[PDB]
Amino acid sequence: HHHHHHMVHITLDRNTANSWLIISKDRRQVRMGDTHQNVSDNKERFSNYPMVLGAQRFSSGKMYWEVDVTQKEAWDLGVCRDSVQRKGQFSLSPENGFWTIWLWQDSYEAGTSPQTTLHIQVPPCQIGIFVDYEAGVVSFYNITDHGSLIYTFSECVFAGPLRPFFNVGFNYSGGNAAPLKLCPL
Ligand SMILES: CCC(=O)N1CCC[C@@H](NS(C)(=O)=O)C1
Repeated sequence: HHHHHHMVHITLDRNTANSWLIISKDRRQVRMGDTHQNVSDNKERFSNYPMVLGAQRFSSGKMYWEVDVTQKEAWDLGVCRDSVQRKGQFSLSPENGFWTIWLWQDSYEAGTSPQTTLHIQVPPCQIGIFVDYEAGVVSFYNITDHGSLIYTFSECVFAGPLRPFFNVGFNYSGGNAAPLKLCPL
């Protein structure tokens, strides 16, 4: 792909984070803490899952960023509407305002309803995410495998401003403590 020139500098929004997340001082890394991280509750925080949004809102144009997923066993990445549900249980689907992929139990899947199996020969250590607002496209790239395409959502109905979306995943196994990191430009 030749999307790298639409690179945007993403930072995480502490106020949206699940109360167990630890966001680095530079707002570029997030990991799940061992306990509640001593913050007040608010209506923005994801309650049920270890999720957080980027601070940036996109309503036009082309945007690209990269995320490091090294040594994680589970995670979700992509974009979502600014108006997505924060409290209770929900599925990641375009009907609920999410355009995402994930790793779970040694398989990669796109967050369609129902979910779509992905075909990845080289497990990625860094993921590129491209959004074309006007075209209604969200695409995912395998930076470890020379930028190969992972998945394209097309005919997207965003229906609002978009925010970068992250889920560090649970850590019941002891094998998923590693952070998500926003990679430098
Ligand atoms: C997402 C935060 C939360 O509700 N919890 C409670 C359930 C298990 C906890 N910890 S764990 C096993 O290390 O993932 C995290």
